[PDB]
Amino acid sequence: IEFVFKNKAKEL
Amino acid sequence: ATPENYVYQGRQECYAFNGTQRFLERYIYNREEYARFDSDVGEFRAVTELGRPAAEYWNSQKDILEEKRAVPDRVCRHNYELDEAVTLQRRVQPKVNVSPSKKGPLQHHNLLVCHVTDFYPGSIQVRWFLNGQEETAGVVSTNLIRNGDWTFQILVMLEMTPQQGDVYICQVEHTSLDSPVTVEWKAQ
Amino acid sequence: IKADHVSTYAAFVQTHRPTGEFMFEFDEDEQFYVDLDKKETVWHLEEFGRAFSFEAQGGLANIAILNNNLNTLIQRSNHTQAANDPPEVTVFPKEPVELGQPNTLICHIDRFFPPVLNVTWLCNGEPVTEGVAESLFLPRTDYSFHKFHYLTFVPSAEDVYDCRVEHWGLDQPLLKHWEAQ
Ligand SMILES: *[C@@H]1O[C@H](CO)[C@@H](O[C@@H]2O[C@H](CO)[C@@H](O)[C@H](O)[C@H]2NC(C)=O)[C@H](O)[C@H]1NC(C)=O
Repeated sequence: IEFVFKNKAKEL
Repeated sequence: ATPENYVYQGRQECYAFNGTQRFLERYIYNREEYARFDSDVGEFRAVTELGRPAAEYWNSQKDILEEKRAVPDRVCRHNYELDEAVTLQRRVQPKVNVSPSKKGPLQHHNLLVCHVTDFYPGSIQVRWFLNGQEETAGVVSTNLIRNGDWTFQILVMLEMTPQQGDVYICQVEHTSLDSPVTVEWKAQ
Repeated sequence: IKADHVSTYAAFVQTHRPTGEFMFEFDEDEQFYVDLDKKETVWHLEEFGRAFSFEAQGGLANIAILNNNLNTLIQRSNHTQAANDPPEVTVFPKEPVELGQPNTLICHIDRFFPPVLNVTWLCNGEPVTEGVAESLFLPRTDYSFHKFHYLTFVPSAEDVYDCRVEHWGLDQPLLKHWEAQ
């Protein structure tokens, strides 16, 4: 029905 | 008669205080936030009736909920450490110009504007002095103006009535400065 | 919420252009966004791109998610359109106005919704196309928007500038004026 948000991050 | 338009918004917010990281997550139809994850809560909670089909279904699914609980230490604290190496250490020095608002007579009332530009971060202290004494009244500040380019700007005006020989000094205290910076203006 | 600093990923999708946008802000200043057409990450300052990087897939994916829940919410709300919140516009210079020293004129459009907007830099009635730039549709914590528009110029006592704004919440184009001295 509704998709959850994806959590990424900045990487060096 | 506005054209047809439907807007969906999303916000992933990390709150860093002390040593902590509070993960907020907001699901937003138009300008209404309906579903939300709060790390202090541990599960999705519908803010409005619009988000009940999601909050209950997203909850009780362990693969999603466990990923979301580990976010404060997986991207929040992780990004924050990356920001402390670069973003926090950015220090741009305030440039200070002083001028009257309008030019004209001497004994006529006027406004002395201390224009502080292009500094970062935004926490700045501006003070006014007349003949060595802090003017604690008649100070009109257009509080902190964000420029949208990682630089701030502020105008601090003093209600003055300049006499011949009067000396006005603007003092600026910013984290990017070792000592207060002063700019002077004499009435002549 | 008490916080020394706030680190907010923010994104939106809508029917008209801009159809999508994805960015990350640190203390309400945009650090980087994801060009959804060129499929790339764009860092606001060289200080940033010299240090870290971002998976442009993480933005494009969140946009497809945002689009999937855009619908299923269009339908769930019986096709609810939001009110056109009209913009507030300010025009101010970047540096003190010294006649001769090149400057940057800032047009700040604030407190508007939806994120659809036309902006035109007018010098003496005529529009300016060369030497202009603009920020993104920047989200606010009350889920409206604000935008920044920039024009580099040399202060002339013979010149006059306007920032013309079009929004569905305005009856006519809004003209905000700035003048030297
Ligand atoms: C930005 O400008 C365009 C065109 O300059 C506007 O598009 C017009 O919109 C009106 C009503 O919204 C229509 O009747 C016209 O046919 C459109 N013309 C074109 C060429 O698209 C657009 O509405 C403006 N944006 C805003 C927010 O006002």
